[PDB]
Amino acid sequence: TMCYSHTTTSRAILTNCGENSCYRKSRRHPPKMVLGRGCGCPPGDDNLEVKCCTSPDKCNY
Amino acid sequence: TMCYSHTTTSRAILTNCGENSCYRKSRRHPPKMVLGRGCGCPPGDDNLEVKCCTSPDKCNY
Amino acid sequence: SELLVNTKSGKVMGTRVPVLSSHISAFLGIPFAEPPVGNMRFRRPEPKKPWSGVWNASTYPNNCQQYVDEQFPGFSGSEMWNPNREMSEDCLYLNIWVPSPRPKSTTVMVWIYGGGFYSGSSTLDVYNGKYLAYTEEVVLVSLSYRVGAFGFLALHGSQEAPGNVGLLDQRMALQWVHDNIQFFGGDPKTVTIFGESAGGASVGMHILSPGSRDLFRRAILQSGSPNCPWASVSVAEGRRRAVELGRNLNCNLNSDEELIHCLREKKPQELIDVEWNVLPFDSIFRFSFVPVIDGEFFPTSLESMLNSGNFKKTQILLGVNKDEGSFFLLYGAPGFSKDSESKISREDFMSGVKLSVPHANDLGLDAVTLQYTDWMDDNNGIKNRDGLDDIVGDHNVICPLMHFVNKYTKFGNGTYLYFFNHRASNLVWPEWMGVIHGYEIEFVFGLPLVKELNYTAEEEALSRRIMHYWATFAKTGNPNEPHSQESKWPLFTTKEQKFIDLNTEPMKVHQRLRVQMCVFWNQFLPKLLNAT
Amino acid sequence: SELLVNTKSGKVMGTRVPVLSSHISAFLGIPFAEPPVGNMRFRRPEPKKPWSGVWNASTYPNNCQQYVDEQFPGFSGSEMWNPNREMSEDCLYLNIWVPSPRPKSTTVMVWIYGGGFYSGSSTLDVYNGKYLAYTEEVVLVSLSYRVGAFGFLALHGSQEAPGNVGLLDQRMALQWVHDNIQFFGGDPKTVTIFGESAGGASVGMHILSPGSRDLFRRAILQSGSPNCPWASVSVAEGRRRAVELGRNLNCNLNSDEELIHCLREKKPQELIDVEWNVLPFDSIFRFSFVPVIDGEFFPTSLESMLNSGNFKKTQILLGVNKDEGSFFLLYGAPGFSKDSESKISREDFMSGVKLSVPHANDLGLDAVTLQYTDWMDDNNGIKNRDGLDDIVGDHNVICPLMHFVNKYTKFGNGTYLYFFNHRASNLVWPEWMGVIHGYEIEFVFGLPLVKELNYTAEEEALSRRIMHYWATFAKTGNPNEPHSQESKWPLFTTKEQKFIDLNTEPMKVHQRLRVQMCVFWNQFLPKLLNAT
Ligand SMILES: *[C@@H]1O[C@H](CO)[C@@H](O)[C@H](O)[C@H]1NC(C)=O
Ligand SMILES: *[C@@H]1O[C@H](CO)[C@@H](O)[C@H](O)[C@H]1NC(C)=O
Ligand SMILES: [Zn+2]
Ligand SMILES: [Zn+2]
Ligand SMILES: [Zn+2]
Ligand SMILES: [Zn+2]
Repeated sequence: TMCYSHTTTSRAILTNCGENSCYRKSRRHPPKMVLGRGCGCPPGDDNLEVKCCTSPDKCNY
Repeated sequence: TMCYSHTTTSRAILTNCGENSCYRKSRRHPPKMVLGRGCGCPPGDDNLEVKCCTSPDKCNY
Repeated sequence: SELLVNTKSGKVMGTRVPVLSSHISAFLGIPFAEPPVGNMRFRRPEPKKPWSGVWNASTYPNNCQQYVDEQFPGFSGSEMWNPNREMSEDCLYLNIWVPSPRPKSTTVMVWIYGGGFYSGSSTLDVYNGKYLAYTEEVVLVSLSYRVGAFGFLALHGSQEAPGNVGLLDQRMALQWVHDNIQFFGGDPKTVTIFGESAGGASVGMHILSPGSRDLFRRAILQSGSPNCPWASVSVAEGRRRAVELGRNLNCNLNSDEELIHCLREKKPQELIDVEWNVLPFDSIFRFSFVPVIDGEFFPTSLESMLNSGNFKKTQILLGVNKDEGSFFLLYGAPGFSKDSESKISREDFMSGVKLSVPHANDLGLDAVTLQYTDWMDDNNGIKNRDGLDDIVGDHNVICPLMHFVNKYTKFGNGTYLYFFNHRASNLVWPEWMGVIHGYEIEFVFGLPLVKELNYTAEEEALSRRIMHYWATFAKTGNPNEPHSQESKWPLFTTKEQKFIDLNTEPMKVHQRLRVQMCVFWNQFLPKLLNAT
Repeated sequence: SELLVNTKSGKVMGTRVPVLSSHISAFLGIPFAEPPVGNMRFRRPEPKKPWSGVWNASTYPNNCQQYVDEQFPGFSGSEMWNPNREMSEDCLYLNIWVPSPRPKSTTVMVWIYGGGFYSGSSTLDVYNGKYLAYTEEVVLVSLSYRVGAFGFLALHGSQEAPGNVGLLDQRMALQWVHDNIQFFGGDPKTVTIFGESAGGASVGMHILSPGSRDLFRRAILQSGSPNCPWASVSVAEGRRRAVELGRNLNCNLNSDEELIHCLREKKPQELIDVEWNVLPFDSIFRFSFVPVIDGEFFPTSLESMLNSGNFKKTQILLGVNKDEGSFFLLYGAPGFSKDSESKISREDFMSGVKLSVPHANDLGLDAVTLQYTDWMDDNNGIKNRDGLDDIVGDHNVICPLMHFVNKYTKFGNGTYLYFFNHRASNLVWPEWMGVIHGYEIEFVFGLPLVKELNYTAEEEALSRRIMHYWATFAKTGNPNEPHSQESKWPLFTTKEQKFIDLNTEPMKVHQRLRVQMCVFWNQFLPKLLNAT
């Protein structure tokens, strides 16, 4: 699964996640901002809103 | 001088005032309402606004 | 004969009034109460003691003691509203137009006149019911009731000057129509009251009062409402005004008995002269003596009654006119005049704005100003005139009516709303005044059907359509004829809020009558004033 | 040679950059401050110690440590604003484009970039000054300054983290342009600063601060203002945010020294991750670390400075865009999306309305709702989208700018106002976003003159007209050329309040830019909130 990958100080690249999930961690409350992407699916809290998707490609936009 | 004449319970008629003045007594503050007309020019207060005119005719409209 | 009808209080005799081509029966001047003269002044009405012989109900009754507006001496636009008969304390009468031949049991429409509660006369030419009664073939009654101090001086507590006396006069008229209207060919069960300005507020005050709910089946409120800002006052405010009327005549104010007895010794002429002193503020569309929320005639506060539902639950057909505030601006509002296009300057708009809403605070007046101002042209005399015209109509008529509609519709048995926006082609008022307050009555009463009045062909059709809606609503309880015609006047609902315009053009169904402005008046401003 | 210029801090060497047909001299990367690394993080800047030999000013400098917005990964509408160079704590540099051949003494324009004070890069392609400097033949400088915590962490009292450090960076850049710009062919006396969004707020914050008033002659504020709701915070609020940034990294908060030392030990990567936690509320167009009204850099409260007059009194050329709030709605406001026509439901409008103005109370939010709602169509997705678009632009940019204009014009030495309302023909943002925040910069910087960019013939003319107004204003102090051309851009006055639109159509002079809405925002709402 082709997915985006980056941090708060990185530009989004499209690395290949295996059969693994792709996340899209953000700031739950407005301004709901993306604070990271990549392969995996970390835990969060009220403040963070991780959004894991295994399909299709570029699914963590 | 032909002028209007009436009270708060009378319809306006056009009687002839001599060489005398015609008034138009009203309620100074809104609703500025006519409370009387005729020949003369009585005194008033903050509440009453007498308006005397000697010309032309029907001048106290 | 037909001109002879025996009523519960005695025998009555009327006359054949010519209606267009035909003629109709009319009983002008039937007493429904003992002349409220003597000590009876200010007191609750008394039933008219039964007479011996045939009463002569052929000539129009006396009008009630009131103020004559000679603002525009000899102007037919103003003088036509002044009492045309003789004024007198013995004015509690009623008139009846019965379709010839007398019907067995037909719909009854009872008219309640307006006049800010300080004026009124069932005998006006715009209140002539031979056309409506004859056209729709319904019995038409138009009542009388004391106005001003005579019918509304209200010292809560005292028994000789309680308060809602003017409304008690109307209720006595309705109770007579309830008992006796069958002997004239009218159905006491299908009786519907209808009135304009203060009469509509009365119709609304009869729909709220317990003792008046079982004297009528349906109702109609034209340009008026029980909750209008000018229609009522507390039992304290009215008391303040009673005492004020007293000190204005040099009366003993020590107690009610001493005050009331004094005012009774005064000629009726004397009360009317000092009546406007009763106005505590300095404004527009605010009167002297009006009904008081007694806790007797009006159980609780009108709003409480509206919320809980405490009110007669029938169907109503109500509405307003495009320009309700116009006429009211001609009595002091800076820049206005009947003889000009009354273009208002910014500073005169601000002045008038302070007059239209005498209850708001500075921030509320800023709220009003910002709402009714074109900041991209705050100096346009036309926009300032109109936004000031709109402030009086909305605040004083249109919104209080839309507030009553929504509350009532929650417990109503059907509701219809209109918006009369046609300007009479033969109107003598200045173009800028638009569709004026009270200028629908002549369409309701069928005047435009009289060739001698100089209306247009399309105007006769509008009056016929309005007369019909009014009558059909009175009988059916729905303006719309079943399986007949095509035009469908939408039943007003709190959801879609449909209503229709009343003009000489196709039946146009609109929705939400002045909602942005009435949200400001009804919901927002009240919130602002209380949070401040 | 020409590419060789000796400055007060050392010798510099630039390169010949190709500008359209000709070429121009450019000194990319001149240090104006000691790299704020080590213990120097959070502290006030230091002058760049003079170097030995020729500095190589041919390649673009480093960008400052900041957040990269990958909201729309690979979207050229967003990615073009992200730092294009390498981010680094050693980013305090400046760039200079000198018309070839070098001028003797020409006008200097200094650009201050925007980015809500948390982002920014003088090295963007929309900030490329070879076109403007070459076209109007003026020396063009574009500075650098620390953003976010690095340039704005503010613990009032402490000397290692005082506060307005990011602005102190700009002032150091201006002082270098003051001392050294003559050696490049620029007139230190005719220097005018100009910037967008936060840069414009900075231009405004330089016009208010005493220590920055004698480093520039004139000024320009594009879509920004010192008094913008998002531009500043108290010395307490900023302190709250500093401590919050600390506990978010598990720092010792016992004292400033212990807090500040801790944050300095952290990788710059670490500060940016927990930076948005600094946002206390839950809203739109509100940032983390912004200037604090120190009582040092900013004597008193901005408003006080505006009222009394306490501010540099020169001429300014300021303005706004039609749709300033659009982009800001794409970060959480329910119903919005770059990929749809973002039609908003009533309930989502109410939600967003609560987000746009995070400072108002319920009655204030009712005030906002009633103002920006079409009650005759409170469910129209287009009107709700637009009224929500307007709430962000007016509250956050348009009105705060109109408030600054009126205050300044009372002591200003001439003022010009614009309203850029042309939508780029080659815009990659969704049609519903209109004329977006920051989308005028490409007209100011002459991009549309480059055939390879795909603009229209009429668009090159607009950029040329805007470049010209900007340059002529910088020299003359008046956008309008004397005895030349016909189009006359009216000088803004507090009386008639004239301004002009900036589009590819005839010079249209309007008056009162968003007055009804800005009376609500500027005058009324503030009154309401305080009375409650
Ligand atoms: C009363 O009825 C009689 C009978 O026709 C009529 O002549 C008279 O006009 C009516 N009333 C008065 C006051 O004349
Ligand atoms: C510094 O100047 C030289 C001289 O031409 C140039 O080749 C070089 O690209 C510049 N800087 C860097 C980092 O290469
Ligand atoms: Zn009795
Ligand atoms: Zn004046
Ligand atoms: Zn030093
Ligand atoms: Zn929903």
